[PDB]
Amino acid sequence: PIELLPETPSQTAGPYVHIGLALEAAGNPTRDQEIWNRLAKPDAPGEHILLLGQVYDGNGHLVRDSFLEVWQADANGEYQDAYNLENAFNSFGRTATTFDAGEWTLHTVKPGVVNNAAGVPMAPHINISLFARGINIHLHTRLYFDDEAQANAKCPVLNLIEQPQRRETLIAKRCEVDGKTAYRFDIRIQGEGETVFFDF
Amino acid sequence: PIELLPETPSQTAGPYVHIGLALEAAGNPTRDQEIWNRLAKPDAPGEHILLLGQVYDGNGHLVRDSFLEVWQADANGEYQDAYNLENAFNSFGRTATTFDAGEWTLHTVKPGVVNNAAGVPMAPHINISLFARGINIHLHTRLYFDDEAQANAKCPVLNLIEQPQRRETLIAKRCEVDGKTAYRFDIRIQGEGETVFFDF
Amino acid sequence: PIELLPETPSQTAGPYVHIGLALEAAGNPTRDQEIWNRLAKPDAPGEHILLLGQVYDGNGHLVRDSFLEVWQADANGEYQDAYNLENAFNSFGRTATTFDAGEWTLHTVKPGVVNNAAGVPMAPHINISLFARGINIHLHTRLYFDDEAQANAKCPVLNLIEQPQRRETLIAKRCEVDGKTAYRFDIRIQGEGETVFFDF
Amino acid sequence: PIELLPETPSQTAGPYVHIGLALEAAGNPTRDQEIWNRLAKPDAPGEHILLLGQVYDGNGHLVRDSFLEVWQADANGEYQDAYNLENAFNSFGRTATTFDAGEWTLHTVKPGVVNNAAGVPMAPHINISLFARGINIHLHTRLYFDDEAQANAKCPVLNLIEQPQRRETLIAKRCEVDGKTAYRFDIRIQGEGETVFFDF
Amino acid sequence: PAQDNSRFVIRDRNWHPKALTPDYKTSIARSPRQALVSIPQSISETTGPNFSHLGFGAHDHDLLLNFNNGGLPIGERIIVAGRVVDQYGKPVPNTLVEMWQANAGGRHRHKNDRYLAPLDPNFGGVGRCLTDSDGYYSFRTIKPGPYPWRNGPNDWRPAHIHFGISGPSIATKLITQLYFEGDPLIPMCPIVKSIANPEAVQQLIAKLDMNNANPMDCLAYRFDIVLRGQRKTHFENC
Amino acid sequence: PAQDNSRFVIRDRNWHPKALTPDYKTSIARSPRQALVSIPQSISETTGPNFSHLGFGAHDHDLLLNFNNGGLPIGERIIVAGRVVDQYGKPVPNTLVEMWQANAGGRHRHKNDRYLAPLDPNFGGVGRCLTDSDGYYSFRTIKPGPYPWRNGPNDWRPAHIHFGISGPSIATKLITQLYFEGDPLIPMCPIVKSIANPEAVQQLIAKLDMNNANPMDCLAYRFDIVLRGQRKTHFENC
Amino acid sequence: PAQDNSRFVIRDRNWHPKALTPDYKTSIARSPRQALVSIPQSISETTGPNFSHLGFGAHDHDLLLNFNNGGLPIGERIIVAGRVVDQYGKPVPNTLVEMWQANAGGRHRHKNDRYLAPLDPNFGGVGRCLTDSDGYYSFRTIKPGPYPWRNGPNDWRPAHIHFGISGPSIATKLITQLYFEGDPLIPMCPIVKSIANPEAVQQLIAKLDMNNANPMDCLAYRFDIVLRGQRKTHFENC
Ligand SMILES: [Fe+3]
Ligand SMILES: [Fe+3]
Ligand SMILES: [Fe+3]
Ligand SMILES: [Fe+3]
Repeated sequence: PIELLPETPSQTAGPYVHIGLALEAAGNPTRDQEIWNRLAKPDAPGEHILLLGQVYDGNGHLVRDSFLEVWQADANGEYQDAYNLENAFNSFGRTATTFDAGEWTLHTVKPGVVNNAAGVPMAPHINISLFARGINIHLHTRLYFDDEAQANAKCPVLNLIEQPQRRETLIAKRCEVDGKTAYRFDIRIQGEGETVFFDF
Repeated sequence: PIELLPETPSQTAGPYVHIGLALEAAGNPTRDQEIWNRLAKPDAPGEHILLLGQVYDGNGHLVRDSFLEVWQADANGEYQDAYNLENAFNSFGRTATTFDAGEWTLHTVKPGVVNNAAGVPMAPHINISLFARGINIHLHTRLYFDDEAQANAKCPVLNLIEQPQRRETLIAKRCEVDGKTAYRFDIRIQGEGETVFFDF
Repeated sequence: PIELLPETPSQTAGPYVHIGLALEAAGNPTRDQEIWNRLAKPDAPGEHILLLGQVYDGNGHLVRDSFLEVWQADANGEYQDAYNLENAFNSFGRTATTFDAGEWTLHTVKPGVVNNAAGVPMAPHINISLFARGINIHLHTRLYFDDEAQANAKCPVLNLIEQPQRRETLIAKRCEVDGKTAYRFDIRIQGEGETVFFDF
Repeated sequence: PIELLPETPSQTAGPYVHIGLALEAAGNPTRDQEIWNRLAKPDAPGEHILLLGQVYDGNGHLVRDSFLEVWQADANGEYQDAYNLENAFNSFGRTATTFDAGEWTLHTVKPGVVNNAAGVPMAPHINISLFARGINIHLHTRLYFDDEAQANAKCPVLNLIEQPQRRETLIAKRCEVDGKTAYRFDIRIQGEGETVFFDF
Repeated sequence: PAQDNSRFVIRDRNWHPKALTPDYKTSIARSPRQALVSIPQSISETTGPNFSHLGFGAHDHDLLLNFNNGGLPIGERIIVAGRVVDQYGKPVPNTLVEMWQANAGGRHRHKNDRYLAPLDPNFGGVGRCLTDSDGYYSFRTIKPGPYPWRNGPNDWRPAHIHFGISGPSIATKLITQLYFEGDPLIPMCPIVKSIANPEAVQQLIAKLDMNNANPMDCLAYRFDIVLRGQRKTHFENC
Repeated sequence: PAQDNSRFVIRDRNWHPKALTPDYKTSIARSPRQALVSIPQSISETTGPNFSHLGFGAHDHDLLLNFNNGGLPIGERIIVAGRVVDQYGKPVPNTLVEMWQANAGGRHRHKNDRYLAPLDPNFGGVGRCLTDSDGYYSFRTIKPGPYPWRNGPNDWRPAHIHFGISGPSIATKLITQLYFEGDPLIPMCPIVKSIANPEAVQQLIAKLDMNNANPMDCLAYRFDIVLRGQRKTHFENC
Repeated sequence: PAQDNSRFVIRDRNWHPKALTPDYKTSIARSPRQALVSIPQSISETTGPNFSHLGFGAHDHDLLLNFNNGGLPIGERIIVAGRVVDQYGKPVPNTLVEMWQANAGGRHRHKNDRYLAPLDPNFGGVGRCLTDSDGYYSFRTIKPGPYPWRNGPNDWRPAHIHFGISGPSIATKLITQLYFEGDPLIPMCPIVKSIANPEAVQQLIAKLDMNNANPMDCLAYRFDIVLRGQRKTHFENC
């Protein structure tokens, strides 16, 4: 068969992942421009939400050194690739869980509907990439919202998961923190209630 | 040492196993003579029973595409190997679980007692072989009856299983389906309450 | 692929082929029972014919050391395999060309119609095998008759030859020698008017 | 020495060459635009001629499945490489011999004079490429005209052929088909009167 | 009735594929975590059904004619023949060989197959043959095509025909798959790679049989099946 | 009009198949007994047609849709892609690549094909594509099946697609055949064996391209064509 | 009468010697220029003569006694034995094996043999044997000597015995030559070199059989003959 150049192998982000990718969370001084957890500025269009969650290992214990990267569309269902800190909205962001803050946070807007390759509309989602020590190659997952039940049942990606019980793990539960709209998304890497991870 | 010709390796039955071994269940037209779930005809000697069960995987979910083959003795404790659809009893039969019927059924008579190689009597049992997608080499097991407690305690095969809690998995619970005597045998392939599988 | 035992390679019959297969023609004393050119005894059923012909090389010169073997059906279109010299007719025969007789002869009856594998009737023919020095592997050919023009045009074997001009080489011209029905069949191994040879 | 990438090996056009390069001749429906035997449209400059010929194998039999490609200059001696079906003249064209029409035809104008690399004028010629089953690598040849005797005697390409009797094979005889000027060019692939084939 | 007079050679579970083979995704939840309990052979294990009296139809082995809705299937006409022998080389006569496959495009005649390649209106994909006195079986069918499946993002099953062989007992019963000679998809399939030993993968590859091919008609493939060795009982119970 | 500014590398007639190859029967009467006359390259040989202005239809390269009589063809959906380069490695842009084949069963849509495998009512078997700026071409079709032919008593052509490539000149024009990876019928075919060097047979074998395959849809094969090297004229006529 | 129930494995004409082999001079004018026409096997080709009812003399296989003019021949007394099997390894019973050779000095009992080595008044050179139930044949003869021939200026044929085997049909009928183990003239002979493959020449070499030799009497040579594989018809005419 036809053999291409092999891809560079993945390695764990390591315990000190924060020094290079999450400077503030590492307790080290920051640079002028940093890629962080504020995707939307207070003046951006769409429903403003706060996202939080915890990451659990196979023994039900907290992962206090995880690093997450998010990729989502805007309120109109468009991906803003040109990253700039002066923009009202950026599609990319970065968050993490520290020993002080065993919970990660993300300030953004609720994403609009985007279509797949075949033209079938997918439910409002947030693409997540999980990195940490002990994770050799990053884990890919999606975050869905509970108040979007109608769209969730019609999603071509969510319906690709054979068992309905496993589809519930990708769904974030709506709560309210200080009068602000919030959704909680806990990730269970291994064991009971194990979150669905993707390959693409 | 002495090496003989190697046995042909096993491969999974696959998801579409039904088109070749369970034609009716595949929603395809049948041939004149088929090997199915009716081992005993209404005028056959012995206590007529109905067997039914479900198959579970490691996450406690139903295996809706499993294929099962059974081998049992008659009421007098004899193995009728000469398969013919004109016979009042046939020792062999096949059954399956479909997406429509996630439960298999088998119409037979309760088997008699047969001795082992050493001349020791074994308890009334039905030999079962399980095939499905995800199962590389078929699984062997036995179905014992709960109302045969005295014989089950004396069985030379059942007593080869070290732990008593594992022997219980091979025992079918007596129930009633439409005023007819029935026995329920659920197979748990993996996990908590895992069914004992044999090698011979 | 599947490889079987290789066939024993062919070699030329050689110049002295006559000493072992044509004893009389070699000028050596014969044995009690010999396989020769009289397939039909004067009392056999069917139209009694005499066959003669010469064998030419690529330079138009005569081959005076050729050995031929024939295989044909009887007047009813049946192959008599059990060779016996007491039979009125035998399907097999042997002839040759010597330095004295540069022409071969064969006394037999005209063969009846036989069908092919598909059940399509072939025209009356005689299967010929040609052996000689310079011929490494024997040549297979068929003899057809000119007074059977209707059947010759409908023959599934004769119509397999692309060019009509080449089909005429397998057709023997009718003549009369001493008030006896005769057909002349000249074989041209190479060059102009080259006879069609088969592979099967 | 210096080795370059090897050229892809040639393979025969095969018997069914027509389904892909001569759709109409294959008895199949044509596409909107096809490359066929009409090089010149009625209103094109130059002397309009009709070319026709037959192809013979080594046994003097017709090659009823041959495919021919032609490349020629216009009346002014220029090569029109930009193929378009709207053009009054196209320097390229294809033709073929079928079982129905064992003769190919080509409608074009007589080509003008073109110089070689050395600046020496070549006689009016048509470059031909012959493809068919049995021909592993296509044969190149040229078609010269008999009424151009003066130019044919001076041609630097025609004079590269040592023997004068072989040059005559490349010369097309002038005839008349339906009051129209025609030239006959028969190709003999093998044998007596064999057509000169080129290598460049 | 059947008797206990035979013993079968113990299965080499390192030759056969293991239960847990991670690359074949569905095998993770469908494989025992506990070990198989080893039991001695008795009349229950050493006996099995005989199918000599089953009413076989005329075209049960001919997949080119057993479905038929006024036509012939599109695809490479092939003959799949071979012999069924045990580990000792002894032929296994009057045994049931069953087979199933996809069409020339890789589409099965099942409701769960949602693959975009069309169904052949003249092809079913089921076949059964009882072996002769020397253990020979034969089928006439079209060569199946590869098909994609939801395992990895770009996983493709090689061209195969599934096989089911009964044998003298339930201990000899086997379900396997036949693969075709030289198919480049064979070393890439996770189901094939579930078998660790490459010499074992070779037993599953059917070889082109030109000697068994019908000239101007159809090609042939040879596939020999080897079942567990059958021996007579000796020195048992002293 | 076209000009004489290019020279083409001389063909290696020992790499290419010879005219007389006895095992391929039809080549006996159709091969020159006399030697080819060697002539220098002139404007007649170094020029050739450009097909950039030809009116290509939308589905001219898509054999899955260019015939269509209310359906899709039965067979293994495949993409046949590759690059056309010269001996120097230089891409050949805006060139004509034409192809033809049999159906999944080995039957051509021609009156002379009397083979018993049925015709696919949704398959024609013709395709044409003009290469892009980098020399790339692509076709979408079904994998053809092998077919028997009257040569030897049991001769079978391997699965192939015939190819026709024009190139910059009539000197570069080529007709060849593409064969598929791992096909056991390749070392047995007399037409293939007409090529003496086995390294040359390798250039005709299209390799499985998993990287170019559309997941859950169709497989892909890579076939690169190398034409005669084109160089500029130097020190001619002094 | 005989019936059409058998099919024979197609001959490998690249294994057998070619018709045109220039070093063997006489083959130049006695070889076809045109290709052989391939025809399917019918009753004419699949049937053949059976010589079970032919009346063999008591000494027809014994060349030491079948000529006899009051004495024994001069030369190395040998037994030429072997078995006649087909390509499947199946024995060929009740078949006709005919053989001829020259004397110890390379002289044949024929009028055209003008070689200066004298004739042996007690040796003819002809033999015939009908194979038994297991396909075995046996001959008793003297080892023939080599002889020169008008081909090259110094050409010598190795020590050989010509053989003619009938088989179950005319499709299996073969004429060949047996050679002796270690003879240095074998790699030099043009008739032997008519065979391109050196493994094919090995099949014609008779090996010394000390086991089958008669102590204080005669030596023995083993020569097995392999005829075309015979198989039953299957899936014909549907
Ligand atoms: Fe580190
Ligand atoms: Fe499958
Ligand atoms: Fe000799
Ligand atoms: Fe072709």
